[PDB]
Amino acid sequence: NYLHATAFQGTPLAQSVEGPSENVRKLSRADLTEYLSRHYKAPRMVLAAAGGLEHRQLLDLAQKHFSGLSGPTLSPCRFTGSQICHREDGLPLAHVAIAVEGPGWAHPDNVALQVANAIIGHYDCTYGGGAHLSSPLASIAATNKLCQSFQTFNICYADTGLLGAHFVCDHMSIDDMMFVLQGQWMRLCTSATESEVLRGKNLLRNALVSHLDGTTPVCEDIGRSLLTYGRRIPLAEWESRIAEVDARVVREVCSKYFYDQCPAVAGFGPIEQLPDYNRIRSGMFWLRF
Amino acid sequence: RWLEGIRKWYYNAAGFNKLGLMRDDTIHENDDVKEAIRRLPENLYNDRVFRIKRALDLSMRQQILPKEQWTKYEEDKSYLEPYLKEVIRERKEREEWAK
Amino acid sequence: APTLTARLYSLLFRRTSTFALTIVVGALFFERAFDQGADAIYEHINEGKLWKHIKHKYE
Amino acid sequence: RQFGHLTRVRHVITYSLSPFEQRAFPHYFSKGIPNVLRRTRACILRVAPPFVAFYLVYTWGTQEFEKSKRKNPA
Amino acid sequence: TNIRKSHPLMKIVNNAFIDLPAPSNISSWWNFGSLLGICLILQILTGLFLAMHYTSDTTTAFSSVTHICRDVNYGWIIRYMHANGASMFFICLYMHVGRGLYYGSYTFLETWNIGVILLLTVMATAFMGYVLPWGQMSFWGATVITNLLSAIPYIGTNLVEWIWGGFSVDKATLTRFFAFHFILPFIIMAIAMVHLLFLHETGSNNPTGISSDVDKIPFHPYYTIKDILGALLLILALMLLVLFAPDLLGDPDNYTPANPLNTPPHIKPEWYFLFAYAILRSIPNKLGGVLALAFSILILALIPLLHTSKQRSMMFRPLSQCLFWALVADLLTLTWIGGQPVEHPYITIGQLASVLYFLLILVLMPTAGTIENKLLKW
Ligand code: HEM
Ligand code: HEM
Ligand SMILES: CCCCCCCCCCCCO[C@@H]1O[C@H](CO)[C@@H](O[C@H]2O[C@H](CO)[C@@H](O)[C@H](O)[C@H]2O)[C@H](O)[C@H]1O
Ligand SMILES: CC1=NC2=C(CCCC2)C(=O)C1c1ccc(Oc2ccc(OC(F)(F)F)cc2)cc1
Repeated sequence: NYLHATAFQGTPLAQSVEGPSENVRKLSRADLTEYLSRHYKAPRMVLAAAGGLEHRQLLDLAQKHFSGLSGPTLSPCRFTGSQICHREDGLPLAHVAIAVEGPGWAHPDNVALQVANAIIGHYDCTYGGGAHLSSPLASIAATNKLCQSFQTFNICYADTGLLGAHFVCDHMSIDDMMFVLQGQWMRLCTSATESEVLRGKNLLRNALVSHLDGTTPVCEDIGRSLLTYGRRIPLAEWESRIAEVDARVVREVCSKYFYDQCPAVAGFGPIEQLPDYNRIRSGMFWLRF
Repeated sequence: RWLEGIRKWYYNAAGFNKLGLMRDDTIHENDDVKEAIRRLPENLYNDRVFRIKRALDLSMRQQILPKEQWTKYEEDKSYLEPYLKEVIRERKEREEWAK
Repeated sequence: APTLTARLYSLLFRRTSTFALTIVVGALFFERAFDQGADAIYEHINEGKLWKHIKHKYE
Repeated sequence: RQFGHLTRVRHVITYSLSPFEQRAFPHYFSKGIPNVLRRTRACILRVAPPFVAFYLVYTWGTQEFEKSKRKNPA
Repeated sequence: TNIRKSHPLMKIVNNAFIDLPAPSNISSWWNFGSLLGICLILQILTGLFLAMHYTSDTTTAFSSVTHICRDVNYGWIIRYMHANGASMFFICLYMHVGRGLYYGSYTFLETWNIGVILLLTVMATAFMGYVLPWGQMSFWGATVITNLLSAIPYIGTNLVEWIWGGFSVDKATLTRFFAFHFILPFIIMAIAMVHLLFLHETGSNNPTGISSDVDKIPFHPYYTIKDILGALLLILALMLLVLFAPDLLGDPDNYTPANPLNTPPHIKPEWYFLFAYAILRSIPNKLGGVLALAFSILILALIPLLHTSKQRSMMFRPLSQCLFWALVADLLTLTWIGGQPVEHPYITIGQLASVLYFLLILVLMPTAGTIENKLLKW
């Protein structure tokens, strides 16, 4: 919530989904019904279904019950290189979330960025891999007990997004976590290898093929893809976009979004060590490439 | 009593109030004060922490608060006195016992 | 076309390798330019006072 | 003592901007000039009076040395 | 983990230079430490380059210094950088000490006392440096100042002749003054490192005199960039002297060679000793005058013990502020008076200024602290 609030400050994307307590306490039924009739409209809606069914039948059922449905453009959102630091030493572990401005739903670069995010991957203290883990960030984090957990993300919104990582660590490890994480970003930008990109590809191939298991995730993929892309993108098309990515692509794509760019930083808890913004920002380039 | 005129004058001349500090924030931390600080309850300590943070940040910018925001002479509670008094009173007892 | 500062960034200042080569090229061109330019300013300020200006009288 | 072992702080938020998002000299004359005058007025009659005194004891003593070296009408 | 925190050499650099936690709010008065370092390194380089051309033999000495300025390539710019660099050093020193006094940094006892030692070492270095050109003021300055030690009962007279290595300031004195003057800066560099070693035990004081642990910033980039700016301004001041007024802070009489007969009109040390030279001349008795000149510097060691105020810095202390600025103005008066001939009204002004110096440090500023306390119900 803090990451968004600082990243997309002074816009509607800075806003939390739940709203401030002030609004919750005051919102009348007039507000709710006005909100509904403005936003809940047939062209801004999709009826999705998956399982044992004839498509023809669904469409006719849609006629029967959703015919009464009636028939507000989003402004772009300004990303800001910023920091929000809620220092609270009373809490036992520190949460840090860092991201650069991502491309947003439509953009093809998202596929290559997913491949890169798969390389770096994710970790927590219950993972079987440890030192022998393929991700250098994970293996270093595991062997030196830098963090309790981390993940890379790439959050997509309409014309923008949040591309980065979140980690949870010991109060003495925040600087080291940042250093290794930012080090990974730089290594992929400058010098990603063919075999590790192949690994990332394979992770991503496997990721989205096995996520779409059973009817609920498939129904949701239908529902949301129609909103974001305007269509469901078939698995064969995803595969074509993935096979297109090589080491050269990962470099070029990562350098676009990561290299020499101002990130948004959010920190919460015992964050005394959490690096100064200037040091973080200087950690977004190498003096060699 | 009669010097209360001068005390009030000196207070504003000294000017720590312009950074939103109370007098006991400006006390130089010796061993007794350290112990007194260490004994403060969560609320009084975190206030101290913030007031100083605020003052240091203002000092960094070479600026002061708005005059409305300045610590009023009358509203300057002596927050550290009960803790510090006893810390000192205790040490003097140990120093006595040692002789 | 994007702005001039932006063209400078993408061509010269993005890769730290090009950033350094830029500095070394620029330093050469600045040195000669600055020296020649500042000497002119000095010698105009001291017109006819210097050996350089009165050299011709004894050659 | 390392960063992360300095002291205990609770419930203090710090918002800040990237130096690439902002100006190096925001309201440099607009707010700078009046803040300088405020700073100068604040310290002037602590700082200045002794140097006034120096200037006076200096210029007094200088031309006192001159008068003393002249011959007296006697 | 990184190889800044790991490597045995980089570890010391990373902790004392880059990731050093520094208070957010330290002012321009904190730049003077870095500038003292630059001064010291500047003196060592320029000095070493001069020593490649100088000779400590009494006959050739004056000639060698001038040979540097006329025949040696850019020897002039090196020579005058070194002479004005010595001035820049002392400017930096007194500003650095003033900061310590005003903001009460002297409570860091070990750091402070090592400081006193450093001050005394730089003084010893610069006194012996000024002798090396072997001009009039060089020779006569050295003669009068050294010979003050003869005022010690029983031993004093021997002591003076033992420093000299003869019965006057002559051949053996100049040669040894060159050797001591060469070695001492290196001893300074060592003691300066111990100075910081103790400073990094506590970290820095700040203008408020209130602890800054709640708001530390890393030294890099914040103070690396400020120190660069400071360095730049130091170079400007230095080069403004070197290239526009290289003779301004010296004396003309040091452009005629040393003559053991012909005494200069008003013999005096270089400007940065003048305050203490005035204190010496205040006391009518010679041994008294020497013990006062010695106590005018050593009293720095006594400052921490004289501290009375419950607040550390003078920031929140109007009375002390005035008394401090009085003490500065008084020192400016002693410097002026030090430069004057011994006559009316400079004798009486000098006496009155010297009284006020010790009065301010030993009585008035301590009293002012306690008055301030009782004004705050403390
Ligand atoms: C060659 C001489 C000296 C060098 C190279 C030197 C170096 C330094 C440096 C680099 C610092 C840290 C930066 C700063 O705050 O300025 C410092 C701090 C300090 N020095 Fe010096 N110093 C010297 C002489 C002295 C003298 C003569 C004194 C006192 C008589 C002194 C007392 C201090 C004190 C008290 C501090 C701590 C300041 C603070 O934290 O507020 N030093 N010194
Ligand atoms: C704290 C460090 C130093 C100070 C304060 C200092 C000070 C001085 C001063 C005041 C002079 C007389 C300058 C003049 O009137 O011409 C001088 C001369 C000299 N110094 Fe240094 N010095 C220092 C370090 C060094 C070092 C490290 C060396 C050699 C390795 C050196 C070598 C010389 C030489 C050869 C001269 C005679 C040339 C000349 O007169 O400029 N000095 N020094
Ligand atoms: C009539 C109105 C007088 C007000 C104006 C004052 C200035 C007029 C001159 C009057 C005399 C002033 O007094 C002047 O003081 C100094 C310093 O003590 C004297 O100097 C003498 O006295 C001191 C006393 O400690 C000795 O150490 C010193 O060896 C000696 O030279 C001068 O020789 C004297 O002339
Ligand atoms: C080592 C330092 N410590 C601190 C501060 C202020 C803030 C906190 C403590 C400093 O400015 C600082 C410092 C000191 C000196 C600097 O430049 C040098 C200059 C000379 C030098 O050599 C030596 F050893 F001093 F002789 C070594 C370094 C640069 C930075």
